[PDB]
Amino acid sequence: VRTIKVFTTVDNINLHTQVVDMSMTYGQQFGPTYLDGADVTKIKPHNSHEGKTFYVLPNDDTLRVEAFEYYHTTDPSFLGRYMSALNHTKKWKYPQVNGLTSIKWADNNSYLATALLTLQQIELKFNPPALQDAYYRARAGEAANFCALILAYCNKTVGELGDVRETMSYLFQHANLDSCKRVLNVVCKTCGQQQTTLKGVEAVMYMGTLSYEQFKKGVQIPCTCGKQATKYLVQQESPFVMMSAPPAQYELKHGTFTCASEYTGNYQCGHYKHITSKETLYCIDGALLTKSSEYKGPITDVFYKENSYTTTI
Ligand SMILES: Cc1ccc(/C=N\O)cc1C(=O)N[C@H](C)c1cccc2ccccc12
Ligand SMILES: [Cl-]
Ligand SMILES: [Cl-]
Ligand SMILES: [Cl-]
Ligand SMILES: [Zn+2]
Ligand SMILES: [Zn+2]
Ligand SMILES: [Zn+2]
Ligand SMILES: [Zn+2]
Repeated sequence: VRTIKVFTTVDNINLHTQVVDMSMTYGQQFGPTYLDGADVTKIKPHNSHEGKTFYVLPNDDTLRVEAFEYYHTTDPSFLGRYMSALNHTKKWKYPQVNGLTSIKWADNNSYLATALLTLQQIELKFNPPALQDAYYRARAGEAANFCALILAYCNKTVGELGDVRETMSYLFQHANLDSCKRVLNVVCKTCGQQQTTLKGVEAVMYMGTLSYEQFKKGVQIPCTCGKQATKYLVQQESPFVMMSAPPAQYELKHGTFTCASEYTGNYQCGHYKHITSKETLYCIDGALLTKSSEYKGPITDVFYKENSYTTTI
């Protein structure tokens, strides 16, 4: 028998000594086995594998519990989807642009670069240790793992056309936004006045307008009575808000927002860029950087800082 030694893991924290037969495939002995993203199930051990760390699909209770504790999912496809993504994201370039980890354009990743840039500018704690650890590494310039995890958590494959607002919504659902509270008042001439409290993701995301100020003053929405009613923001408790609308020409003013998603072209197959408010306006286009004191262009998301807001109405 001819047998190198390896470590198996689901989380790359808890490592298990295995001694593998070199005649038999990884698949025969562990089930689905991966190396640095690369599916090696049907391959047999090369000598240069000695003492390396393979990811395996959980196949005992120990590994299922470890996988849930690390990823916060029992989805048996999760590991394979994560590894398939990582196989690409480890080949992407992550240049520092204006002090932020960006992504050089590849594999339709403009939406992922825009999300990654945004996440470095808002306050968020991820529930899954996998996401938290990778977010810290990405902020320090090593974003491959974080990008692979984002794809796996959003049910996206490399090359798939992604929406930044949907991606942020999925990420927010994996974050601690419990303290986040939104109180709305709705005013109809007929049904009258109704207040509702939103919590978590629904407290920090709105679709319909880019302007936080315009949200505070009120926006026109349909009432169930059939009339148009006024929805306005009573109370906001969150470290940020995300205001989205279908793309449209919008003016961004230095110092009045944190950052924004620019989107150019047709539904689904357009291109995102990222606008950030520093000492002036920076436009991050993957590896490309431009700056200007003023900006007008097609915006679909705007992010703003918050802590505690109460209306004067
Ligand atoms: C880029 C993208 C990827 C996937 C999806 C939805 N399903 O797969 C959608 C978009 C999208 O076009 N989002 C932009 C920001 C968008 C969002 C909302 C309305 C839009 C109307 C016209 C053009 C673009 C519009
Ligand atoms: Cl493990
Ligand atoms: Cl969970
Ligand atoms: Cl979670
Ligand atoms: Zn273990
Ligand atoms: Zn969780
Ligand atoms: Zn690729
Ligand atoms: Zn009504």
